[PDB]
Order: sequence, then structure tokens, then C-alpha cells
Amino acid sequence: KKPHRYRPGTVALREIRRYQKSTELLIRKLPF
DNA sequence: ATCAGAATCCCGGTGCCGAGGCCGCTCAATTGGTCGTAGACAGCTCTAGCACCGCTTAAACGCACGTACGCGCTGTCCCCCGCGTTTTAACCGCCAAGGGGATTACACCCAAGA
Repeated sequence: KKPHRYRPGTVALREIRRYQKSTELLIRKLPF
């Protein structure tokens, strides 16, 4: 059985929704 | 149409540092009184805004015809989409460099200061 693999476009929108719902700082603290 | 699959939301559960309630003053807010000038009100004016006519004309709309920018569809191969391996951004215990107590056996005698 071939392992699960999302088509190009699903995880992108998932990350869009996740980062639009949360307001945490996306840039790291020490490098900035 | 239909199922297997990893990804996502809500519920026991918990406790802790952030959110919330209380006390003493004391320095800012309040009261009362004396100056007082910038603000409210009346008056003159003429310039500036407003409405309308005479004569003029380049600007704006409808007509004629096609075309080239506008847009759907096709062939390609590409470089991101996504998973697996450590690693590089720091985080975390024993070497071989010196600073020091210790010694010069055991028992006895002589001399000379506080």
C-alpha cells in the first residue's frame, strides 16, 4: 500500500488557516 | 458512488502565575477670592459672489468597416509539493596545567637570654 500523500494545495491552505487563526509571532526571537 | 487514512476539535483534569480585591497617604483635584484681557455683539462698507444675455466654435456623439488585442484551448517540461536523514544553533563533565602541609630515625649531655 502506498503511504498517504496530500496533493499540492491542501497543506498550503491548512497552514494558511492555522496561521490566520493564531496570532503568535512567526519570526524567531534570537535571530531577529 | 464508496472506504482507509492521517489530521482536527471537544472533553476529564489541573494547577499556577496572572488577574482581581483591599489599606495608608499624599499630591493632585476642589473651594473661595481677586485681576482682566480675549471673546461676544452692534455698526459701515464695498468687494466679491451670483444670475443672465450676445456672439463664437472646437468638442462630443452617431455612422462605416475591419482587426488586432482579448481570450479559450493545446503541447511541454519544470520546479516547487511533500517525505526521510541528521545537523548546526547552541547547551553541559573529565584531562594534566600548579598552590600548598609534610622531612632529614631514636635516647642522653654541655653552654647562654627573658
